[PDB]
Amino acid sequence: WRQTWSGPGTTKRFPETVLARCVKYTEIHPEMRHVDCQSVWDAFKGAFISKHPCDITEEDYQPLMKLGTQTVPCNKILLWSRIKDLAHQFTQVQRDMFTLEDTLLGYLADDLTWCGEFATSKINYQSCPDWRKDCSNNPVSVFWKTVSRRFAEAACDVVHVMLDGSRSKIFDKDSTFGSVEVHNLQPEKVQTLEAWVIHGGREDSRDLCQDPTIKELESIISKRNIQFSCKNIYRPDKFLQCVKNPEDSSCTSEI
Amino acid sequence: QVQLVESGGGVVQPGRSLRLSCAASGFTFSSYGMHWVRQAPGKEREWVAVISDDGSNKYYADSVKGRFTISRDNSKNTLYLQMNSLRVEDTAVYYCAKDRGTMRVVVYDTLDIWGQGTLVTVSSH
Ligand SMILES: [Cl-]
Ligand SMILES: [Mg+2]
Ligand code: NA
Repeated sequence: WRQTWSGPGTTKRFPETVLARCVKYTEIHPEMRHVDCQSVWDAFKGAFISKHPCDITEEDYQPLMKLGTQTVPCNKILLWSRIKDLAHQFTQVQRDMFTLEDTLLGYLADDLTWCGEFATSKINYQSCPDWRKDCSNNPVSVFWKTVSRRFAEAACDVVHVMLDGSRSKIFDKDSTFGSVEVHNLQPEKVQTLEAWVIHGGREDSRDLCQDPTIKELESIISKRNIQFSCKNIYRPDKFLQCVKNPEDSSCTSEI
Repeated sequence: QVQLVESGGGVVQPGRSLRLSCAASGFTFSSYGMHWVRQAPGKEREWVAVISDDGSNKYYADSVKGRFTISRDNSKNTLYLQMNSLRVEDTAVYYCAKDRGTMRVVVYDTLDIWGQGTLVTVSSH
């Protein structure tokens, strides 16, 4: 494509939403606060505005990255693939742990789409490049690849990952988790990757840690000199309660 | 040669203390959560306690809380259970078991490796 793209266009009211959610985040998290929300939006708009939405690079986002620097405890990181709801619910109940989307930068961009045009200097609300059909180097795809690499690269000690046990590929080598995150876990820093395979909750009494795609993930991590551990969440409807109440006798019966 | 070997079981009178040991070999002990599970002769298994790989998490069944302490020595690859104020109802074969993961976040799944257990008998006569 050239000016007409295959993907949804910039989220309606994008500029207001970014600034709005930047203020809510910087009030609620004073350890930052030094941050100027008008300044971060300038750095974010600057990354893609008046640029060709198929020629965007990591460097375009460096301004934004510097303004959004945040050290998250490296030992409290949760990665996730396809099971977005339970991942974020988990960090809402276990409030010392973080997903990418609980950081300032991840929080700004979550569920939003954005792109510009080669010169019009306007935001394109009509359409934006689709990763598959249009081009991989688009404002949205390049943003998530850059923040996701940094997030995984910082992780230390025990890193957790939540996977969707109801997908045909529980571990997907072509996901951001499979492509970027797993190859940026440093064995000098990381002792263990521990996977949680969330069952669809109906009937899947199978040990999904023996799934061939989990065996593939295990081999990748093992070759990085990191310990791979894997457990099943058979009852997602009881998971949050059991994490907070590990001495409840209805939780321990799962051994 | 993944192995767990429990020691310390014997016959004690109510009110006394007993320390169990569980010697681990054949795997990186210091990277796994560890459990104690007990089974009174003729009765169903009862989960007793869990300790995370780093010892930061220690959790206990309501039936032993305040009387039993779980601990580990990652240099000796040994798990312990310190039992105090023992009761007749504490009589059981005590097993140590290896978690699939770390238990820094407590997530309960099937335990992969079990010891042979050590019988503890709490009896007046
Ligand atoms: Cl990479
Ligand atoms: Mg992913
Ligand atoms: Na941030």
